Amino acid sequence: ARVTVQDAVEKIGNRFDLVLVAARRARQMQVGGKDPLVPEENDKTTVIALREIEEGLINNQILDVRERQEQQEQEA
Amino acid sequence: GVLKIVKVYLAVKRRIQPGDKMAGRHGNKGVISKINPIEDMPYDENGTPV
Amino acid sequence: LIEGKAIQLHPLVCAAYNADFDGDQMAVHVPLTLEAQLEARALMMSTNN
Amino acid sequence: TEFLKPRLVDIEQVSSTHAKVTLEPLERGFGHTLGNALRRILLSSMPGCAVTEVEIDGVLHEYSTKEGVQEDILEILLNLKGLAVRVQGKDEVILTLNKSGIGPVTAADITHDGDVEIVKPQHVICHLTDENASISMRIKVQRGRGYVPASTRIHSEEDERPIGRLLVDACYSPVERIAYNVEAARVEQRTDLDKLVIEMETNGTIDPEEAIRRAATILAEQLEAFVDLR
Amino acid sequence: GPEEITADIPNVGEAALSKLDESGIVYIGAEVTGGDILVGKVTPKGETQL
RNA sequence: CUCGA
Ligand SMILES: [Mg+2]
Repeated sequence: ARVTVQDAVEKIGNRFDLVLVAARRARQMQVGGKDPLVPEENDKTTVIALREIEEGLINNQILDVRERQEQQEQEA
Repeated sequence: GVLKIVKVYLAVKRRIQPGDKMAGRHGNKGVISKINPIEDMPYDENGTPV
Repeated sequence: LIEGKAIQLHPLVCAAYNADFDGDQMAVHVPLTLEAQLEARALMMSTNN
Repeated sequence: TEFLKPRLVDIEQVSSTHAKVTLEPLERGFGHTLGNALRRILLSSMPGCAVTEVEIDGVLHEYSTKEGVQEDILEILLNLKGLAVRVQGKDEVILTLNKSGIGPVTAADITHDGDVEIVKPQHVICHLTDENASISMRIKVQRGRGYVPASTRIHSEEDERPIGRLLVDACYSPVERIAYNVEAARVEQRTDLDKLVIEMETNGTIDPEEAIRRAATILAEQLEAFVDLR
Repeated sequence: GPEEITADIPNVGEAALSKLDESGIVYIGAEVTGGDILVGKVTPKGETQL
């Protein structure tokens, strides 16, 4: 997902949701400190998010569940 | 309101680079794109490069 | 990154720009944030247009 | 069907510069492969000598003039780039020029040592017009390869050089232009063999028996990374 | 107070004052680059809070 | 105002 973003946009559904989802995910690795799932292979934090999206590992429902469970874990 | 004025005259020498506008006399403009080596230019059967 | 003082452009995008190489000039704008950097890869990259 | 190998067979001197070297014999394909892989190296990288720094006394920069000479000092720097010297023993020499009196200043008036030899003594450097006027300079000659401009040398130095030591652009390569021709070789039974007539043209600071040996030493060194290491 | 052209310059070492002469103006024929100081001129500053 | 696309 470096040259073109045709693989990623056919999973989320439209470009304007893909941009917001990848911008939300790409900030959890910038300052939040959460670790990436795909191997990095020397890339910035934008293309790692755009590659996590295109392999079905990051969505909007997954990004909501994965932080609500950790907010409940912060409650405990 | 001025005490003294100094004036300094530099002398810049400039070669050609990729970007310098060159043009003929018949209205064919141009931007220089690449400065090849001498041996890459097309040469005729007497040895002179172009 | 090339040495020199001239923005080197791809020869196929000149139909979109209407740019003839006879002394044209082009402006270079950088996106700063992390949202704008993702709006230049998925919305405005030249392989999408 | 084993092979046949070429050899440096004939060398003749048309003039002090123009030469014509033939190679014989070759097979069909290699007559046009070596003839193009010996032009692309003899034009690019051949070691020669050239003038680098000129220091004329009394003059600060290159954009002024001196009394009693016809040209500007910048025209003298443009004249001193086309000087064909040949340094044998050392790797860097300094030559002196002294002249006084009405007349031109040829390149033969340089008080040379035993090793350097100005090969074209009829070159023209200056023009003196007054009797009282004189000129005196010291000229540095180095050994190099390719083309090294003045901005690279002033950027890649760090000691403070004194005001007055002008810098000249240095073009080091001796070969001016070179062509080659492939004719049918004269072999009695292997009829389709070729010969290769490399037609060289330079200035007098190179030897055509040595230039092809350097240009084939380089080619047999660069192919040494292909023959064993994969 | 008036301004002055001095060879003394604050917060600048010897590496830029090599081409400035006794009086503070650059020598004729000195090869300069981008950023080097040609005329050393200092100006008085009214005192500020810190 | 003059010049460049
Ligand atoms: Mg145009």
